[PDB]
Amino acid sequence: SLWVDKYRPKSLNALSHNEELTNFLKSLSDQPRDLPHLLLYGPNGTGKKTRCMALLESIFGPGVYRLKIDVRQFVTASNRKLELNVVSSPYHLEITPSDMGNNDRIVIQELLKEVAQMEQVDFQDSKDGLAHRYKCVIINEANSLTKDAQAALRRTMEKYSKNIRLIMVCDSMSPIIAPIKSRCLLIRCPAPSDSEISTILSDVVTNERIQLETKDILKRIAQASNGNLRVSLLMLESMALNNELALKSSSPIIKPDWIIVIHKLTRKIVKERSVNSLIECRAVLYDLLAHCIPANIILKELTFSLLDVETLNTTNKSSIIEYSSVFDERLSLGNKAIFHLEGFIAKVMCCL
Amino acid sequence: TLSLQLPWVEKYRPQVLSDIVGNKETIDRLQQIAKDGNMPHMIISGMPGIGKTTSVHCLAHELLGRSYADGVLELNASDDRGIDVVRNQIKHFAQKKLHLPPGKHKIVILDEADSMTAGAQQALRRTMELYSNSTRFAFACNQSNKIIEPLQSRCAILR
Amino acid sequence: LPKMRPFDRVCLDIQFRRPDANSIKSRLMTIAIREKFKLDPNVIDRLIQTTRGDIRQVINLLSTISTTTKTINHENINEISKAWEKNIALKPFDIAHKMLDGQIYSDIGSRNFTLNDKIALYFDDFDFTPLMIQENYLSTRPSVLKPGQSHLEAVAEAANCISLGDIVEKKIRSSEQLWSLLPLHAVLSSVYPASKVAGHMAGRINFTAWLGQNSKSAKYYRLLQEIHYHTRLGTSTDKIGLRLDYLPTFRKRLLDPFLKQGADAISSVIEVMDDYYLTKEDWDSIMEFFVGPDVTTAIIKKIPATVKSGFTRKYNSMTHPVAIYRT
Amino acid sequence: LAQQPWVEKYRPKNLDEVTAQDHAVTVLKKTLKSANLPHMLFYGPPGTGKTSTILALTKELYGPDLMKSRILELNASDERGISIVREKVKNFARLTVSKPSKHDLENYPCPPYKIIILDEADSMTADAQSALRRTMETYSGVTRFCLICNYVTRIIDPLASRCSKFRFKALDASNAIDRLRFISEQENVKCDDGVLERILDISAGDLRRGITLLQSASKGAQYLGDGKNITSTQVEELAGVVPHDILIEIVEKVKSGDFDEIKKYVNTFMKSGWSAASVVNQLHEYYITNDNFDTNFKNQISWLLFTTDSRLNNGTNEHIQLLNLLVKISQL
Amino acid sequence: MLEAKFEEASLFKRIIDGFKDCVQLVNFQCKEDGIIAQAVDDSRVLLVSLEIGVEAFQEYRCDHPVTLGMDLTSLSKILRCGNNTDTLTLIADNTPDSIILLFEDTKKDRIAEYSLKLMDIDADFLKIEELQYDSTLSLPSSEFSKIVRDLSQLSDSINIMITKETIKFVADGDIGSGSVIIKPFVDMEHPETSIKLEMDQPVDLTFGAKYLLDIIKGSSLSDRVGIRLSSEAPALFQFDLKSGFLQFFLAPKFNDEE
Amino acid sequence: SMLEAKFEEASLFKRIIDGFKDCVQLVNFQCKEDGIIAQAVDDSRVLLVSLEIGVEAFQEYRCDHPVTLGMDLTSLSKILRCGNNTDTLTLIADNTPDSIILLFEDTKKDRIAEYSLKLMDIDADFLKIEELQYDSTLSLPSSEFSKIVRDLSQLSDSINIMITKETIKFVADGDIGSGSVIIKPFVDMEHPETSIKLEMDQPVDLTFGAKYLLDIIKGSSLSDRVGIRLSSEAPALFQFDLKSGFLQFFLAPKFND
DNA sequence: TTTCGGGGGGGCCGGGGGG
DNA sequence: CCCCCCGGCCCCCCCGGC
Ligand SMILES: Nc1ncnc2c1ncn2[C@@H]1O[C@H](COP(=O)(O)OP(=O)(O)OP(O)(O)=S)[C@@H](O)[C@H]1O
Ligand SMILES: Nc1ncnc2c1ncn2[C@@H]1O[C@H](COP(=O)(O)OP(=O)(O)OP(O)(O)=S)[C@@H](O)[C@H]1O
Ligand SMILES: Nc1nc2c(ncn2[C@@H]2O[C@H](COP(=O)(O)OP(=O)(O)O)[C@@H](O)[C@H]2O)c(=O)[nH]1
Ligand SMILES: [Mg+2]
Ligand SMILES: [Mg+2]
Repeated sequence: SLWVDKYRPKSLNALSHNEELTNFLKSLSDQPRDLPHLLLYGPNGTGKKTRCMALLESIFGPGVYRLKIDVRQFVTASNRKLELNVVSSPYHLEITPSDMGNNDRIVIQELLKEVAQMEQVDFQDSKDGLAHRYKCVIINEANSLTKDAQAALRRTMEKYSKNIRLIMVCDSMSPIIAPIKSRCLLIRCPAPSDSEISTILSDVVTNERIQLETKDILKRIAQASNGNLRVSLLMLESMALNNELALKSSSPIIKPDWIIVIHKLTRKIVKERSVNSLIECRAVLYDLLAHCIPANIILKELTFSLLDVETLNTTNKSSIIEYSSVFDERLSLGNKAIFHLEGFIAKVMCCL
Repeated sequence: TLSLQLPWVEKYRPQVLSDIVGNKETIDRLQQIAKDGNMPHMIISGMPGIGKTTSVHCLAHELLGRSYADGVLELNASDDRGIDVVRNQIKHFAQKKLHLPPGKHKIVILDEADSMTAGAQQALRRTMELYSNSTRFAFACNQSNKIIEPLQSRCAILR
Repeated sequence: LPKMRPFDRVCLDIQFRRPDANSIKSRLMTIAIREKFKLDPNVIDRLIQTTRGDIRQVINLLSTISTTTKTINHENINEISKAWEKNIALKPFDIAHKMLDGQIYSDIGSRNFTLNDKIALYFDDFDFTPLMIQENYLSTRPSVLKPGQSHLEAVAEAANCISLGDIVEKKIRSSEQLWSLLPLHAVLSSVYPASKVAGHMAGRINFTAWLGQNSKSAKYYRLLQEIHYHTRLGTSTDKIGLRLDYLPTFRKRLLDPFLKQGADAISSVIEVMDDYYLTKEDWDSIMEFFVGPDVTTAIIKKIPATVKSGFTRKYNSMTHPVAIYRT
Repeated sequence: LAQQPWVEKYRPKNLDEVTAQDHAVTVLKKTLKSANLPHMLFYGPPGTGKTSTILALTKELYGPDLMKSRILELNASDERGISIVREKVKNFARLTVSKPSKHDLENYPCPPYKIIILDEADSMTADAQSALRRTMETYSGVTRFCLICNYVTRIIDPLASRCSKFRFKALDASNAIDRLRFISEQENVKCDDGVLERILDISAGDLRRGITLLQSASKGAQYLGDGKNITSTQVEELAGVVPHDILIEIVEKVKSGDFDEIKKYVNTFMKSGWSAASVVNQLHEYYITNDNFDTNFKNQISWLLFTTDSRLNNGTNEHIQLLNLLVKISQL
Repeated sequence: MLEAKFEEASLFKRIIDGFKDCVQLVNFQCKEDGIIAQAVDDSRVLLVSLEIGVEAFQEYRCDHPVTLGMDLTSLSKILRCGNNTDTLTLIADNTPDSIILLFEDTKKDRIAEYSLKLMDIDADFLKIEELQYDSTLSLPSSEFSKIVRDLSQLSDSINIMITKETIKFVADGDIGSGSVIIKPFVDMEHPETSIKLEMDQPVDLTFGAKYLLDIIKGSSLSDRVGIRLSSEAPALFQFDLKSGFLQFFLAPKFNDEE
Repeated sequence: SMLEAKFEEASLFKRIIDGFKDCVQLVNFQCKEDGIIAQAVDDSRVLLVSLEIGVEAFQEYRCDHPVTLGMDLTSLSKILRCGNNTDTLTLIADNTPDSIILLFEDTKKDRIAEYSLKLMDIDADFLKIEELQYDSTLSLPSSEFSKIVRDLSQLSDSINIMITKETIKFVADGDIGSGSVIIKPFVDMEHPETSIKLEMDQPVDLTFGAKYLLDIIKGSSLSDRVGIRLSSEAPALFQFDLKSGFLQFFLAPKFND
C-alpha cells in the first residue's frame, strides 16, 4: 500500500498536528450522547476525513473502520435508474450525493430520511438486538450539494436529531447556505505547519528505511506542498521511487502533469497575445477538461501562475486578479466552463 | 336577462366573398375560383382577426351550395387531429364517393393547421396527392413556418 | 438526418438536385400556351428562384395567378415573387455563415436585414446556433472594428457576452423552466458576439467541437468514478483528489516497473493491484488519464508483447479480491 | 433530555417561550379567543423562531392529541410539485375538521379549522403557488395556511397578498439576552461578564448559532475540568473569529500597497482555514468605524466590501475573492 | 461430499423466493445438521434467518461443514428452469468455485441439471440469542397476506397491538383508517386455520408496510405465520419449514412523538 | 350511534355504487328516518345522478336526526373492495360526523373489519329536480335500450331520440354512415317484462351525447326495465327502479344549433 | 447535451362480456 | 370454462420565442 494510506492514524491519540483541534475533538467526544451536527471546514489534504474517522472511533468502537460498499437504486420522475455507492460500517454511513449531480436531492429526500425514520437491529454488543444509539451519516463534499438538497436537509436535521447525527466535510463554506451553517457546529481545520509536515515525513522515511542525505530535503518537500499533507506524502513516495529509494539534496521536486500543462499555458499566454494563440489555448483547455480536471482548479492555478510571472507589472496583476474574480463568479453560475475560461484568457490577453 | 344577444362579430360575419374587406387581389382570386370552380389546395396565412376563417367558409359555402353538409370536413384545434385521425377519418373522407356538379370537389378545412404535429402533416401528403380528383384541402394558419415544406409545395400560398 | 443512418450502405443513393430554369422553361412555355396566358420567358428564372426549384410550386403559382392576371411580365414579377417567396429554415452551417457576415451589420445592411430577422435566424435552430457561433467566432476577419479597436478586443468582448449567454442558458434549463428568456439568450449567445466579430470567414466553417469533448469528458468521469469506488476502501480522498494526487504515484508503482525490470515486476504490480482491489481494465483506464508530458500511449505501445502477455496470463491465473459485489 | 442538542432541547414549548417576537406573538395569542386565525406568512432571517412559533401555536390551539389530525406539514424534504399541490393539498383542505373529544373541548379552544404548514415555501415553484391561490381562497372556512420562508421575494405576489405577513426580527444581545442567560443558568454554565453578549454579537441575529456556541463552550469547559469561568477568548476561537493581531497584520500589509507582499501574506493566511465571510465582516467593522479615513475612502471601501460579499454569497473561490478585495483596497 | 437431495425441489424454489427481495447475497452454511443462513439487510434494519433441517431433505449428507456465498438471483435463475417434480441435489467438491445442482426426477428423461457459480461473501458470528418475547401468536398465512394487502392501500405504516383477547391491526392514512381486529379463534372441524395466541405483557409496535409486504410475499412456505413481539426488542416473523424455519427480524419505526 | 344502517350483504351496496361510479366523482348522502337520498354531479355539469334507498332495503335502519355526508366515490369504491361480498355491511355515523364507518362482519367466523372514511365539506342542496308534466314518458326493457345505445354509439358521438304518436326513433349520423331504430308500443300478456309502453302529449326530439348514454346504460344491472321521460326545455330523465328505491339520471340535451 | 411539465402515440395488461 | 373487445395504466419521445 502507498505510504500515504499505510500510515494514516486511526485514533485521536494518534494525531500529530494541530493539538488544539485534537483537544477540542476529545472534549466533543467526552459526552457524545448530545453531540450536535458537525461541519468540518478546511483546506484539502489537511486531515479532515482522518479527524472525522478518529472522532467516530472515539465515540463508537474501532469497528467504525470495518467498512463495506453497497449499491442503492433510485428512480426519478421520468423513471430513470440511478445508482448510488454507499460506504457503511456497523455504526455509520458515508455518502457523496454530488455523485448524482442534480439528482442528489433525491438521495437526501429518500435515503437519508429512510435512515432517520427507522430503528436498526444490532445483534452485537446489544442484549435486546435493537440499537440504543443514534446513527451517524457522513456527507462528503457537502459544498458540492445543490441548493435543493441543502434545503431538503434542513427539517430532516431537526425532526430526527434523536436518531440521526450528521457530520459534513468541506474545503470551503461559501457554497453552504446560511440555514445549514446555522444548524451545524462549525469546526475549522487548519493546515499543518511546515515543521509538523517535516516530522511526519521523517517518521515515514525512518519506517521505510529510505536513505536521506539531509533532512532539508523533507523541508523542501514541505514548502512545495503548500500545506497539503496528502500531496506531501505522495510526492515523497514519488521522489523515493524515482531515485531508487535514495534521495539526495539535488533530488528535483516532481510536479503533476496537469500543473506542468497549466504552466506551459501560462508561458504561452504571456509570450503570445493573439487570436491564434487564443485558439491554441482553447485546444489546451479542452484537453485539460476532457481528462477530469475541474474548471475551478484550472482557473485558480492559471491565475496564480500568471501572478507569479516576474515580467508583469502591478497594473497587469491587478487586472488579472479582477478578471479572475469576475470569471470565478461566472463559473459558479454557469454550465459550459470552457466558455468562461476562454473569456478569462481573452481578457487577460487584452490587458497584457 | 337570461337571453343573450348575438355579438356583432358573429351577427355581421360576412356570409359572401363580396362582404370581406382587405386583400383585394386575393379576395378577387377566390371569387374567380368560386365562379369557375377547380379550387386548388391552398394555405391562407396572416395575423389574428383579418378574415381567414371567414374567407375559407364563404368560399366553401359558395362552391358547394346545398352539398355543404356532406362535401365539407371541418377540423380545428378544438378537435382531435392526431396521426390516427389523419390516417383514418381524413383518408375515409377523401376516399368517399359524392356526386357534385362538374366543377366542384369535396373540401377539407383544417383551421389552425399550425397546431398539427409533423407526423400528421407527413401523413397528409399522399392523401392530398392521390385523391385530388375529388378532394381539395384548405389550411388556415397564423404562422406559415409551422407547416412543413412538403405540404406548402402542394398548396397555393395566400399571405 | 441521423434517423436515416441505417440506410447508409445498404442501398444505392440517387441524388436529385434542384433543376435549373433552362431545364423547365420549355414546359412552362407549353403550359402557358395551352392555358392561354402570356408568360414572358425572361421572368421565368425569377419564378424558379421564388420557389427554390420546386416545379410543383411554380405550376401552382402559375395556376393561381392566371385566374385573374393574364400576363406575367416584368412589371408584376416583383410583387408575385415577394408574395410567393419560400421560407426555408437555414441549417447550422448556413446560420453560422450568415450570422458572421459583416454586410448585414452595416447601417444599410441593418436596414435590409433587421434585428428581428437575426433573432428569427437564431430561432431557426436554437440548440445549435450558439454552439456554432462559439465555435466559429475566432476564425473571421472583422469588417466592423471600431476606430482603434483591435481584433483581440472585439474577440474578448464577444467571449464575455458568450459567457453571459451561458449563464442565461443555465437559468433557462433550470427547475424554473424559464423558456421566456429564449429571446434574450439569442442576443447574448449569437447576435451580439457575431456583430462584434462580423466579417468574412478566414477559413472553412467548422462544426462545434463541444459535443464530442463533452461526451469524452463524461466517459472519463465515469471511468474515474469506477476507479475511485474500487479503491475507496484503501485511500482517503474524493475522486478529484484521486485524479490530481494519487494517479501519478499509482503510475510510478504500476507502469514504471515494467519499463525497468521488464517481466520481473509482474508480481509486484499485481500485489499493488491486490492492495487496492484494482483490475486490468482499471489499469488501462488509469493509464489513459495522463496528459502533457505523461502520455503513456507510446510508452505502453513500446512495451514488449511478451511482457504484456505474461502480465495477462499471471493476472488471469490468480484469484483477486472484490471490493464491490454486483457493481 | 441528555440525549438532545441544546437547540432542540430548549425549543419553545408554548407561545410564552418565544423571546423577542411579541409584535406577532401577541396577535397569535389573541387569535386563541378570537378564533379567526388568518392565513399567515412568516418570514425572517435564519434561526429567529418561525417554525417554533407555528409549532407552539398548533400545540396551544389543538393540544397534544387533536394536533395530529388537524395539522398537515410539508417542507423542502417532501415533493411539492404542481400535481402534489393540485391533489394532496386540495384533498386535505377539502376535508371536514376532525371531531374534537370532550377532553379537548373542555381543555383547549379547538378552533373549527385545520392548518396546513408549508415550511420553507420559498423553495416551491411559481406554478405550485399559483395552484395554491384558489385552494386557500375557496376553503378558508375549514382550512388555514401558514407559509414560512427566509426570502419573502420568492413568494409570488398573489400569495403574499392573500396572506397576513409576519416579519421575525433578528435576535441580538438587546432582545435575546434573557433567553440565553436562562439556558446558561439551567445548564449551570459559568461565564465571565459580557460573554453572553459577545456570543449574541457574534451570532448576528441567529439564536440557534448562539445556543450551539454556548453548548460548545460548555463542553470545552467541562472537559477542561478547571472550574473556571468561560472567557471571551475561547468563545471567539470557537466561532472562527480571526484574532485581532492577524487583522492588524492584514491591515498593515494593505497599507503597504505592495502586490507581491499582499499575495504572499494572503497565501499564508488561507492555510489557516479562516472563512472569507468572517474576514470580510471584520475588515468592514475595522474600516467603517475608524476615524483615520476620509469620506471618499469609506465611500469606495463600502462598495468594494459589498461587491466582495455579493460575490462570496454565490459560492465563489475564497482565495481569489479575498486577494482581489485586498488588492483593490490597497489601491484606494 | 456435500449433498441435499430434496423430496421436491419446488420447496427449495419457494424457500429462495421467500426472501430474495429482502437480501440477495447470503452465506449458506451446510452442515450434517442442515442448511443455516443469517443475513443482515443493506439498511441494517432487517435480518433474515433460514434453517433447513436434515429431516426435510430426502437424502442429505456432509463430510465437512462448508460455507457457500451463493448468490440468490443466480440460484433463482437455476431453479426457475427446473421441472415441477424433481429431487434437487447440491453436489460440490473440495475447492468449489461452482456447485452442481442436479435436478433429477423419477423418470430418466425429465432432468434439468445445471451449475451455479459461488461467490465469496464475508460472514460474521451473528447471534440470535433467544429473548423473552412479551406476546406471540400464530395465524394462517393467507389471512395475514389479505390483511397486509388491504391495509397497505391505506398507509405505508401498520400498527399491531396485542391486548387481552385482542389482536388489533391498524392502518391510518390520508383517505381514512382501517382495522381488521381478530380474536382468539378455534375451529374443531378445521383446527389448522385456528388462531393461536399466548399473551404475557401488552405490546404495541409500528412497522413499515413495504417490509411487511415483502415478508408476506414469502409466506408460501407454510400456510401459517407466527409473530413474536417484544416491547424492547425487534419483532419476529416466522414461517415453519418441514424441519426448520424462515425467520425475519424487523426494526420498528422510531417513535418521534414518544 | 347517530346513524346505523345494516345491509345483509355488502353486494347490494356495491352494485348500487357501481351503477353510477363512472359518471361522477363527488357524492352527497342525506340520511333521514325515511332512508338515504344521494346526489352527484359530473365535472362537465351535464349529468346529474340522484339515488334513493328506502328503509326496506336494510335489515336494520336507525337514523335519529338527519345527517349529511359528503364523500368521494373512488375512495368509497377502494374501501368497499377491501371487504368480502358475503359479509354484513354496517354503515355507522355520529352527530356532526367527520367520518363514516363501514363494518364488514362475517357471521361464519369472528372476522370484523372496521374502515373509517373521512368526509369532505360539501354544502349543497338537492333541489328536488323533477318536472311535473313531461311531454312524453315511455318505458322499455333495459336490455333493449342498452343494445340500441351500444349499436348507435359505434356510428356517432351523438344520438337523437324522437317521440311521435306510437313511434320511438333512435337516430345516429356519423362519418361512415347512419343508423335508425324505430320501435312501436306493444304489450304481451305471456311476458309483460318484455313490453314497451309509451304515453305522449306532444311530439319530442332531443339530441344527447353518446358517452353519457353509454355511462347511463350501466345502470341496467340494477333493474330489468328503464323509464325515459322526455320534455322540451327540460333534461331527460332515465330511471331504473330498485327493490325499495330508485336510480335517476338527469341528462341535459345538446343545444340545437 | 440537459436540471420540469405537457402532450402525443404505441405496447402491453387485464376487467368484463359473450359463446 | 375459454376467447375476444376495449377501457386503463405504463412507457417512451419530443417542444418549450414572436
Ligand atoms: N375582412 C373582414 N371583413 C369583415 N369582417 C371581418 C373581416 N375580418 C374579420 N372580420 C370580422 O371578425 C370576425 C372574425 O373574423 P375571423 O375570420 O375569425 O378572423 P381570423 O383571421 O380567421 O382569426 P384567427 O387567425 O383564427 S385569430 C368576423 O366574424 C368578422 O365579423
Ligand atoms: N424566538 C426564539 N425564542 C427562543 N428560542 C429560539 C427562538 N428562535 C430560535 N430559537 C432557538 O433556535 C432554535 C431554532 O429555532 P427555529 O424555530 O428553528 O428558527 P427558524 O427561523 O424557524 O429557522 P430557519 O428560518 O428554518 S433557518 C429553537 O429550538 C430555539 O432553541
Ligand atoms: N501522521 C499523521 N498523518 C495525517 C494526519 N492527518 C492527516 N494525515 C495524513 O494526511 C492524509 C490526508 O488526510 P485527509 O483527511 O484524507 O485530507 P482531507 O480530508 O482533504 O482534509 C492522510 O492520508 C494521512 O495520511 C495526522 O494527524 N498525523
Ligand atoms: Mg380563424
Ligand atoms: Mg424553520
